[PDB]
Amino acid sequence: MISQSIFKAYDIRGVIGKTLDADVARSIGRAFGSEVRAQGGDAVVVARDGRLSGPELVGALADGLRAAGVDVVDVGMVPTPVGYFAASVPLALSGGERRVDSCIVVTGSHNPPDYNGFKMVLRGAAIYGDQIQGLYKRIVDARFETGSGSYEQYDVADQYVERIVGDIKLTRPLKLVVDAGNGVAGPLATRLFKALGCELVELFTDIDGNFPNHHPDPAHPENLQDVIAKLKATDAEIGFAFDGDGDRLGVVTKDGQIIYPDRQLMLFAEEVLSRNPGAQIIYDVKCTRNLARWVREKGGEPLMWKTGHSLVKAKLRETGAPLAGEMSGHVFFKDRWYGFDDGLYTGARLLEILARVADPSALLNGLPNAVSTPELQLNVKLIDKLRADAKFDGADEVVTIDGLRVEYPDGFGLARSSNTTPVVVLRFEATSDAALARIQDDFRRALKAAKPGANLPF
Ligand SMILES: [Zn+2]
Repeated sequence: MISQSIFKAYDIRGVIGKTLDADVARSIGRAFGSEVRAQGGDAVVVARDGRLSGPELVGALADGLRAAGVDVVDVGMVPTPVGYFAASVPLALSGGERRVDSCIVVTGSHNPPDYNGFKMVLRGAAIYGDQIQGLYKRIVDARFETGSGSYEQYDVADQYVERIVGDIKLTRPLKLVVDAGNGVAGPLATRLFKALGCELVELFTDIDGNFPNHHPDPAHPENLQDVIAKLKATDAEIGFAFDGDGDRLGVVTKDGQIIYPDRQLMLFAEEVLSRNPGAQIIYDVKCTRNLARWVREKGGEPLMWKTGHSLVKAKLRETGAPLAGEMSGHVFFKDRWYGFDDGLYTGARLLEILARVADPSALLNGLPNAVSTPELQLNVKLIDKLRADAKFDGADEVVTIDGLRVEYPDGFGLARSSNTTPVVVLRFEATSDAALARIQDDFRRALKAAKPGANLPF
């Protein structure tokens, strides 16, 4: 029997042999195919990353979709944004062109080898919260549509590469270190950047779902140590590291500096706004205080939003903005693109900009910067105690779109609830070391008042 615990806020995730197996994939396919037909759709693209359980689960998923009466277009093993891309453009199928606007990618993303999961787009929307709980409920209830959908395999890689290459022409070749952590990003990302004219020093770009080198998880700096060492030991100029399904890009300079995605977004916003005067640029409440001012000085309108990739995507579709990015490293180009997050496309857009200068590392390092703390763990209940009763000494505003973002003249504090983990997340940024300390001291005393007696992590 299916476990409700695999149905998360933004996707479905489980562990092979424990909460996830072929039967589970099939019921999820049947539930999702049923929702597609109830919205009048008749087809779904499916794709997988390079995990060992991938081929079995994507086959079971396809069986379930077809049992609901939905046709399946299988684009095989490709990065996640390539499945999004297949759900965005006309497909030159053997029975004629066809447009298919829902997809499911079977992928465990940055997680250990035995994890896997499903990322779901239903008629262009990245479904979350109640719509995902509604798939679990159809399964419990056996409330399904019935039919006999067709199945076809389709390789969408050539259309994808040609679509990017035909719009991006680098000023000069740039020599890159590309680290895929043995994840699905490696083959097509290397193909793409070679197609743009770059020479590559490859790290772990062959598929190996045992992840025998380092997990493809650029969110941990320990997984970037190979790219940093390779940049010291070769004449490559810039390092790119992908997470396991390619919807996130990590960027390292020649001198070993990680460029966090809020700084990356400044560089993209500048170039995008130069062609879109006045446009909104969306980012989440974890991003640097520096973005608001940067975006204004560059002639745009900053729009600070909630954290969560699917929430940022919904907001992009609501506003028609040309660009969004989140601290976690998903970057969404609607300008000249399709508006889904894509690590390989972001890489290409970054090379377009970096190739205009002789020293890309100086360009990246010179982006605005500040001092910060790492993330701290302490949900929901205490966040409300804080909102109603906290005397934050000297703050300019307490922002409440997502937790409490407290803004000071010289930095900011954020306390919020996660959307998987059952505890409160904190982060701090300031314009000097002493200002970082005073801000924490301020949060410290507020949390001592709100939940008096608890052991804090700072
Ligand atoms: Zn990912």
